[PDB]
Amino acid sequence: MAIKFENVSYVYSPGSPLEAIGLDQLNFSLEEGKFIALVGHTGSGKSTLMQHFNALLKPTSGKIEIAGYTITPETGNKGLKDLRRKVSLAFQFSEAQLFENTVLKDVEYGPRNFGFSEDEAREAALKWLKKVGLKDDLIEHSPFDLSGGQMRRVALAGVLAYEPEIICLDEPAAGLDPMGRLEMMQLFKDYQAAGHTVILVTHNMDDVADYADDVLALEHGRLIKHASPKEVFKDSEWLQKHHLAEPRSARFAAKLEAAGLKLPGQPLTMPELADAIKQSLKG
Amino acid sequence: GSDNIISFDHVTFTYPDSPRPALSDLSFAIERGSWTALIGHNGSGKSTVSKLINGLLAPDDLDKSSITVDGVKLGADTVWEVREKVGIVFQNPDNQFVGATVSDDVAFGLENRAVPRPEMLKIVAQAVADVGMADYADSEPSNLSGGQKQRVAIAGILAVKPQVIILDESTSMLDPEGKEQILDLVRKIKEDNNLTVISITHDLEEAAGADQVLVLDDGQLLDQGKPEEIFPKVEMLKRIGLDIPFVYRLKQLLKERGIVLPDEIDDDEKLVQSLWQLNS
Amino acid sequence: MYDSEARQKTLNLTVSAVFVAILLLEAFIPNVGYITILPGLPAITTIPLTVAVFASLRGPKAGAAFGLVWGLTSLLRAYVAPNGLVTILLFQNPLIALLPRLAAGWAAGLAGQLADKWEKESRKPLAYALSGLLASAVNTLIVILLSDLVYFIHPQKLALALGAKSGQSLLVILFTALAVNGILEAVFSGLITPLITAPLKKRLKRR
Amino acid sequence: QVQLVESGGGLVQPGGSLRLSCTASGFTLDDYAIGWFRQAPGKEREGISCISRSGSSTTYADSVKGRFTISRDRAENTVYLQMNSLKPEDTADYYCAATPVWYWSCAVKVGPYDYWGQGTQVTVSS
Amino acid sequence: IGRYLPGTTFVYRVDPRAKLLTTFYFIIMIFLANNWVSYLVISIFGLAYVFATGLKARVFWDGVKPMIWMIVFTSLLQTFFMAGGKVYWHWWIFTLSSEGLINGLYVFIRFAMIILVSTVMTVTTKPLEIADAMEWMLTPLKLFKVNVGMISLVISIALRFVPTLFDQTVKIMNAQRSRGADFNDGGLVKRAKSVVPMLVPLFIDSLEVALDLSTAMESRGYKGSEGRTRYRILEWSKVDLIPVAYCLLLTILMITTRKH
Ligand SMILES: CCCCCCCCCCCCO[C@@H]1O[C@H](CO)[C@@H](O[C@H]2O[C@H](CO)[C@@H](O)[C@H](O)[C@H]2O)[C@H](O)[C@H]1O
Ligand SMILES: CCCCCCCCCCCCO[C@@H]1O[C@H](CO)[C@@H](O[C@H]2O[C@H](CO)[C@@H](O)[C@H](O)[C@H]2O)[C@H](O)[C@H]1O
Ligand SMILES: CCCCCCCCCCCCO[C@@H]1O[C@H](CO)[C@@H](O[C@H]2O[C@H](CO)[C@@H](O)[C@H](O)[C@H]2O)[C@H](O)[C@H]1O
Ligand SMILES: CCCCCCCCCCCCO[C@@H]1O[C@H](CO)[C@@H](O[C@H]2O[C@H](CO)[C@@H](O)[C@H](O)[C@H]2O)[C@H](O)[C@H]1O
Repeated sequence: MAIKFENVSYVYSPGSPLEAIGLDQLNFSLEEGKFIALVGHTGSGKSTLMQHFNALLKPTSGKIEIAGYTITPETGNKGLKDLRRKVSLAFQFSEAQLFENTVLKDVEYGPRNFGFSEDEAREAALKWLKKVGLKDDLIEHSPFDLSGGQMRRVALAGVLAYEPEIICLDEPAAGLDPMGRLEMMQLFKDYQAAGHTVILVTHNMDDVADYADDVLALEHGRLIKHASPKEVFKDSEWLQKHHLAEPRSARFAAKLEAAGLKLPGQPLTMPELADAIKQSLKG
Repeated sequence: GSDNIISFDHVTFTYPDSPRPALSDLSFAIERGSWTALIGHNGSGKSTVSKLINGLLAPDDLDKSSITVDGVKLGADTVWEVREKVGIVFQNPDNQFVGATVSDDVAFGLENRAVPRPEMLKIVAQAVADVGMADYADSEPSNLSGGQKQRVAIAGILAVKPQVIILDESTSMLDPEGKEQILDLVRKIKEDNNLTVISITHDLEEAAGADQVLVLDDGQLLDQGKPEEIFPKVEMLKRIGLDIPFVYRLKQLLKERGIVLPDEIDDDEKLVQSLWQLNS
Repeated sequence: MYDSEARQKTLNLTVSAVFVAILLLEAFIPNVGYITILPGLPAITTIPLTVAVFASLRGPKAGAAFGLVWGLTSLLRAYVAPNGLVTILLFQNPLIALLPRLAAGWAAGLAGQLADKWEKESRKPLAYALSGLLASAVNTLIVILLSDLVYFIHPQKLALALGAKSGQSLLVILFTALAVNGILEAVFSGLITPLITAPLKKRLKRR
Repeated sequence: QVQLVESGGGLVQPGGSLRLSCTASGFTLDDYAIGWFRQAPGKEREGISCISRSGSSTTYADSVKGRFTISRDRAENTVYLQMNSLKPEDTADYYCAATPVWYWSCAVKVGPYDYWGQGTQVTVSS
Repeated sequence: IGRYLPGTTFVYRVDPRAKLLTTFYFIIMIFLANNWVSYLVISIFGLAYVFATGLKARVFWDGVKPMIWMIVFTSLLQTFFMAGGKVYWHWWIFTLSSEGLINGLYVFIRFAMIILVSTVMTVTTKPLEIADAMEWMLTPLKLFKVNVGMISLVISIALRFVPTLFDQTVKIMNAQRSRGADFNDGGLVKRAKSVVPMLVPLFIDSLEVALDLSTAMESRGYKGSEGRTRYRILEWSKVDLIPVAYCLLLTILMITTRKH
C-alpha cells in the first residue's frame, strides 16, 4: 500500500563527518503498485532514504507510513520483523550475502526468518530460483561454486522469495553485460506487474526512461523534483544546472533539435526516438 | 604481417577445476598502436585473455601455443620482461590498491623495479598529476571513490611506461561519468605515449570507439573487424547474446521504420548530419 | 603455471594481510560474535575461529605465526586497552599472552593437515571442526597451565596486594570461569570453523 | 640525472667497425635501462639497440641486427655498442638514452627514455 | 585508522621510531615506580609530554572515557585490596601512612599515563609510519630465519584494508537484517547461530580480496622482497634528540628516586 513520508528529516549528529548526508523535510508519497526510480548525483541521499523503507534508519522528524506500519522517530526495533517481511531492501553487489552450504538453503533463509515452514520456504526458494534463471543442477551447489552473475541471481532470489509487497533495489545490474541487465529489468518489471511496488535506485537514466513510472530526484537530502520520466527529462537547462544526466535517446533528440529537426513530443526511448525521426522526416 | 605488438597464437586454456577449455585454438593479433576491444557473452573467454597475455595463466600445451608481446615470446624466463610491457587495469577498483595512500600505491611498481628513490618521487608526482589526483595525493583508499581508485591504478600503470595498457573490465563497476573519465584518461595516455590499448569489455559504446573489435564466442574467435564492420551484423551478435551500440541500434530501428541508413555511418555526429541532410 | 612459487608466495602474503586485518578488527573492535554472559569478565571470542580458518588454509608453521600475531595483539591490548580484570591480571605477561596462542595456532594447522589428507569431501568438514576445537582448547588450557606456573604458585601478581590465600581463591574463580567459557568457546569454534573453511575451498577452486 | 656521454664515433671505412661507449658520470648506469639511438642527417631518430637493468635482455633493430651488439660494463659504469660490418647507411649521429622504470626489459623507442647524451658522430665512407 | 590528526608541532617532527621507542620505554618507567617522589617524577615527565604536544583536554577525555568505568572498577578493587567491600571501619584510620586510597590513585596514574602516551603515539603518527617503526624494530630478526620485508608489507596492506573490510562487514550485516536476520534476540544458544550469515561473507570476501591483490601485485612485477627499492623512508633528525633528554632524565630520576 502507498508509502508516505511526513516531513521526514534524518540528520546525522551535528559536528560529525560531512560525507554521510542526512534527509531534510522530506515530503512525498509513493503509489501502491507502480515503479519508482530513486535518482541523484553522488552525495544525494538515496542510500540513506532507502534504509527508511526498511526501518534500518528511523527518521528524526515526521512519520513514515509503509505497508501497515508507521515509523516515527520513536519507533523501536522490536516489531520490524514484520515490516521487513513486507518491505525488502536489496543491497548492492548482494552476492556478498550468500553463505549457506547449498544455494537452495541460502535462498530459503529469508522465508525461514520471516516465518515460512521447512516445506513453505523450500518451495518458495525453488520457485524464485527458476524465476531468476538458475539452472536446476545449481540448486544444490554451494553459492561459492557459481559465477558472479549466477551468484547475483541467488542473492536476488533470497530477497524476493518471500514476495515482499515492497522491494527497494539498489543498482542490481552492476557489472552485468548488456543482455543480463535486460534480463534483470525484465524480471523486476514482471514483479511490478504482479501487483507489488518497486523502488529502483539507479545511476542509469536510460533504465529510468525505459521502466520507471515515477521519479524521486534527491539532492543534498532534499527532494528537488517528484514526477514521471517524461517530465523530469524535459528541461536540459535544469539538468545542466543540477548536474543530472539525460537518456541517451533524449540527448540524440537534443542533438537533432539543436541541429534543427522538428522531432515531435519528448522522445526518451529508442523506439519513441526512431518514431519521431520517421514522423519528422516527412512533413 | 603488419606490425602487431601482441600475437595470440593457438592458445587453448581449461580452467583447472572446469572440465572444458575456456579458450580453444584461439589466434588473434593486436596491431601496434591500435585500441582494439574484445567482446563476448557467457562464453566470456575474454575474461581469460588478459591474464594469459601477461603470464598469470599459462596455456595448456606450451609446445602448440605461443603468445608474443613486443617481440618477446611469453615463456618462463620472460614473464617479468613481458609484464613490464603489458600493464593491466583490473576490474575491482579496491583490491587493486596495495598502498595505504595514492602515492604509495603508484610507487609500488617502481619499487618492484628497483627505481632509485629520488627518481621515484619525481615519477609518482608526475603520474599522480597526469590523472588529476594531486588533491588526493595523500588520501587513503577508504576515502576515495571507485572512479578515483581506477584513475590511481591507471596512474601507477603509467609510471612504468608499458607498451600496451589492457583495460580488463576496468569500467565495469564504475558510475558512467567514471566510465567516461577513465576512458578519456586512457585515450589521453595513449595519444601522449603512442600506446596500444586492449579493452576487454561489455560496454558496447567503449568497443564502438575501438579501432578494432574482436568477438569471442564460447572460447573461440567468432568475428573480428572495425566496429563499422562488426556492429551492423545484428543477427550474428544477437545469436551470440551480444547487443550493439546505440547508433547501430537507432539505425536498425529506423530501418524497421523504413528509413535505411548506410553501414559506414557509425557516429553520433555522422548520423546527426545524415538525418539533417534528409530533412532538407 | 609461470613462476608458480611466486604466485603462491605472493598469495600467502595477501592472505596473511587480510587475516591480520580481520584479526585487528576482531581484537580492537567489539565484534557482534563477541558474546558475554557477564560484562567485563572473560568472554568467548570469535578469534580462535579465525586462527583456525587460517591455520587450516595455510598450515602449522603459518598457523603458529598467526597465533603469535594474535598473542601480540592481546599483549599490546592488555597494556593499552584492558577489557576486564582477566586481561589486567594475566595477559600483561609475555608467557601467558603469547605461548598459548602460538600453541593453538600450531595445533590448528596440524589439525587442518588432516582434512588435507582425507580425500572424501564430507570427511574434511570433520577435521576442520577439530581445528576450531583445538584453537579454542589449546589456548584455554595453556593459558590456565601457565597462569598456574607464573601466577598461582607465586600469587605475587602485582595485580593487587591480595592475600596469597585470597589470591589463590581469586585465581580459582578465574580458572573456573576460563574453563567454563573455554568449553563453550571450544564447541562454538568447533562448529563454526567448517562452515568457513569449506566455502573458502570453493571460492578458491582456481590457482 | 642526465650527464650521459657518448664516445668513440669518428670516420671509418665501409666494412670496418668501431665501438661506441655510453658512460654515465654522477650516477650509476645500472639504475637505468640504456638504449642506443641513431639520427641520420635527414631522418628521424631511430632506436637501434638497448639493454635492461637486469642486463639479461637486449633488443636490436632489423637494420643493425647481427652487426651491432650492446653490453653493460658494470665495473666501468658504461654501456658499449659494438658496430661491425659498417655500411654507408649506418653513418649518423649516435645517442645513448637512459630510463629507470624498467628492470627486466627494455624498448627501442625515443619516447620512454628520459635522459639523453649529446651524441657522437659516426661517418662511414671512403 | 587510529584517528591520526595531522599537525605541525614538534611531536610530528620526531621520527616515528623514536616515538614508538619512547612510548615503550616511558611505559617501562611507569612500571619501575613506587615512592611518592617517583610518581611525582613520572607524572611531571608525562604531563610535560602531554602539555608539550598541544591538544588541550578534549582529545584526552575521548581517549580515556571508555576506560574510566573499568578504571574505577580496577581502582576500587585495588583500594580495598582483597575485600570487595571493607565492611569493618568504613573511613580513615591511620596518620603516618594515611590510608590505602593513595594506592588506588596509583592505578589512576598508571592507567592515565599508559593511555596518554599511547594516544600521543596514535594521534600524532601516521598508521604507515607506526607500521614502519615496528618493522624497523623487527629488523634485528633478520639474523634469524626471518624476512622483515614481507612482515612490513603484511602490516601495511592489513592496515590499509582494516577500514575497507569494516565497511563491508557493516554492509553484510545490514543486508542480512534486510532478509530479516536478528543479531540480538535470544540467549547465547542461537546468538551463536546468528554469526554465520556474517562470518562466511567476510572471509569469502577477504579471500577474494587476497586473490585479486596477489593477481595485481604479480601483474606489476612483484618477485619477492629482496632486491627492491623503498619509496617511504625514515630519516633521523636533530629534533629526535629531545626524546633522549626526555628518556635519560626519566632513567636518572626514576633509578635514583626509586627504591634502593
Ligand atoms: C523460529 C525458528 C526458526 C529459526 C530459523 C532457522 C533458520 C534455518 C536454519 C537451517 C540451517 C541453517 O544453519 C545451518 O546450521 C547447521 C548447523 O550449524 C549447518 O549444517 C551443516 O553443518 C552441521 C554442523 O557443522 C552438520 O551437523 C550438518 O551435517 C550440516 O548440514 C549448516 O551449514 C548451517 O547453514
Ligand atoms: C607483529 C605483527 C605481525 C604481522 C605479520 C605477521 C604475519 C605473518 C603470517 C605468517 C607468515 C606467512 O607465512 C610464512 O610463510 C611460510 C609458511 O608457509 C614460512 O616460510 C619461512 O620458512 C623459514 C622460517 O623459519 C625460513 O627459512 C624462510 O625463509 C621463510 O620463508 C614462514 O615461516 C611463515 O612465516
Ligand atoms: C626463578 C625462576 C622463575 C620464576 C617462575 C617463572 C616466573 C616467570 C616470570 C614472568 C615471565 C618472565 O617473562 C620474561 O622475563 C622478562 C623479565 O625480564 C619479561 O618481562 C615482562 O614480564 C613482566 C611480568 O609482568 C612485566 O612486568 C614486564 O613489563 C614484561 O615485559 C619478558 O618479557 C619475558 O621474556
Ligand atoms: C599496529 C598499529 C595499529 C593497530 C590497531 C588497529 C586498530 C584498527 C581499528 C580501525 C577501525 C576501522 O575504522 C573505524 O571506523 C569506525 C566508523 O567508521 C569507527 O568506530 C566505530 O565503532 C566504535 C566502537 O566503539 C563506535 O563506538 C563508533 O561510534 C564507530 O564509529 C573507528 O573510530 C574507525 O577507526
